[PDB]
Amino acid sequence: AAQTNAPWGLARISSTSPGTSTYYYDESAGQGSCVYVIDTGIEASHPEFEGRAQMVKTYYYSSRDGNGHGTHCAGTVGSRTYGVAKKTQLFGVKVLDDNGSGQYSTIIAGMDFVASDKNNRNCPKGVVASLSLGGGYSSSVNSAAARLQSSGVMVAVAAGNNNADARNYSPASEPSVCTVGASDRYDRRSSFSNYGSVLDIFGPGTDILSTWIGGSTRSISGTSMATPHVAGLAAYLMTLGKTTAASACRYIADTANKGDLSNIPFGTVNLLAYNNYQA
Ligand SMILES: [Ca+2]
Repeated sequence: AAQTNAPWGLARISSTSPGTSTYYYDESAGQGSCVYVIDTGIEASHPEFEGRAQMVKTYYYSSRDGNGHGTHCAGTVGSRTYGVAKKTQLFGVKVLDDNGSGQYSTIIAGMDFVASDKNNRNCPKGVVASLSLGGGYSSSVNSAAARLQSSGVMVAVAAGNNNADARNYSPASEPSVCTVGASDRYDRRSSFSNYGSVLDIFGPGTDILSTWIGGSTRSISGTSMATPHVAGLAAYLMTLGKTTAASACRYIADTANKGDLSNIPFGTVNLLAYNNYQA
């Protein structure tokens, strides 16, 4: 399948070269997979989700996304226009309040929730969790992310936006999950992206168009935006049978575009997520 005049990041993930504008993907499009977006919520009524999104848990007085961040991330995973995996099922877990903040204890509870809740959902092709959040190092937060991965969920986490080594942030620093840095449309490391040995992969993260609350769209930047590209890619590849939740991060790294990014510090991987789709 071909989607013309796609957002640059979608086009990038299906190309060996920067500077193209068509997204190419197998029409299976993540059907039969599920992606949990653990964030500020999802505006499930947005036309772009087509009835494929639902809120399953909140820790606050409402499950609505009063911020926009979670809706944007969900859109990059699985919206019809802006998403990588256009037929996946999206499940929202609201661990962050409408200011984008949350206690680590609530975030941990939300991860353990997903590890159980997947047993209540029909996801025959596999389960992914996208965590566009983080803070300072916490062994408890890292352990929760490790448990979620161990349970059979592909966990993708943002590296963070401090232009620093991600070893000092959680859950970015957990080795067993897939830690995602950000690039721009010219194949440069995004200026804010964290780096370091714990990064596994880069994805598009500067000036990413996606869904927003109030039935709208907007372009924003962050490792938060790169993460859902990788989560959606994992769902897509799992649907195709090419990998499994346990191995998907490794498979994505193995099949990535190698050596194409600039201003990657010595010792950080130079790997850009790529779907390897040949029309
Ligand atoms: Ca890792």
